[PDB]
Amino acid sequence: GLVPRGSHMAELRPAPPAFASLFPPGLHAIYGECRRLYPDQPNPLQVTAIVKYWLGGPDPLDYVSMYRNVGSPSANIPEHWHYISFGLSDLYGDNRVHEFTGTDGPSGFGFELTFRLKRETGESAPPTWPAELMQGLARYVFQSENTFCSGDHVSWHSPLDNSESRIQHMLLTEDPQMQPVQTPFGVVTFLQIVGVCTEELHSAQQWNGQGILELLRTVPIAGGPWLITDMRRGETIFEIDPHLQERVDKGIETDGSNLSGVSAKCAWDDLSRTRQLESVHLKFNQESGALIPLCLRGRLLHGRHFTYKSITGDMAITFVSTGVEGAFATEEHPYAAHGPWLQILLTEEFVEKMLEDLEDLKLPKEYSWPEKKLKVSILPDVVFDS
Repeated sequence: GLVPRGSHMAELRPAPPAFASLFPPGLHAIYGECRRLYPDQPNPLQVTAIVKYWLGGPDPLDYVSMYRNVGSPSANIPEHWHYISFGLSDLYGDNRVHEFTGTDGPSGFGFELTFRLKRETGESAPPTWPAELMQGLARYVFQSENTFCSGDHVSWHSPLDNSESRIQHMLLTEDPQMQPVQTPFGVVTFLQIVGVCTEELHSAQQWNGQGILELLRTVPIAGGPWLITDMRRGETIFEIDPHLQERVDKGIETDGSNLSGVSAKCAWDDLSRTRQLESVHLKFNQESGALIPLCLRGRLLHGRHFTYKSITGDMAITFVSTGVEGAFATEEHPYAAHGPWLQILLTEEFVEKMLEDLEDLKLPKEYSWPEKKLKVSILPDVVFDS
């Protein structure tokens, strides 16, 4: 036989910081993860709060580091500014702002904020406005002590850079590069801010945040696997691609809807200390009517409830399934009202039947199921405004 020749490989594929004793261990651990990603930028531009939060200052974030990330146009990831906060987790461990809780569990709130902003031509330095955006979000978190996690939305209702931009709200996702770190003061994760349009915010609310985040990943301009925010983006993902709405629709059906209620134009009528009603008539305008499929397919079909509240007045309709506790409507008396608040119980089988008729979304458009003694009508706006 032949003597072994050895393998020939055809394709070869691609220290503490100075004065380490000066760094508090929580800060040290975040900085270490930053160092791993940016060995070439050991001294990034930073915004720092001179008047400290624990001495009466307004800004909870002690530091925001601002890095340049070359990205990978080879993978459709554009060049961008990468922002990382210091102060939401326990940096110092000495009870000045967070309670010291040991190595187990979250350090402070358990995360820092990050952000990725698409670089414009002629930008030789990271804009500083995102630091103040981050301060505002952190203020929100410090006031309520409500913790954010991956998939949450933030209704912000203002252009993020105070321009005229359409990016007006935020979702939160895991940073695509930054790994969680264990510190003497607890575990720290990295939550990335993703800018969105109102319509995209509305969709996360109707379906779930993880679902919209995953759609944003498939649209580079929105966009991209690393979820970079472009403040100049003029179109929604649904304007760029009409086929995405269908994924949202299917998602709501499969996962369920995170929307439990809406304020809208609507009314209910009786057709004959809660009262039980033999017959009932439900009235919606076009917009509130368009949510009925979401109500039925994304809520009742998942054992949940959904409330329509009247924009003007005390009137309300809550749909309930056989799964909920504490309802005053039951299978035997499925229409019941406490004052102007109607509850309506529908079984799985009957909502399936209603859905056969209920598409979409010439008024008045009236639906009827005489055996159930139920009518639903879509009416012109004038009915509800007067």
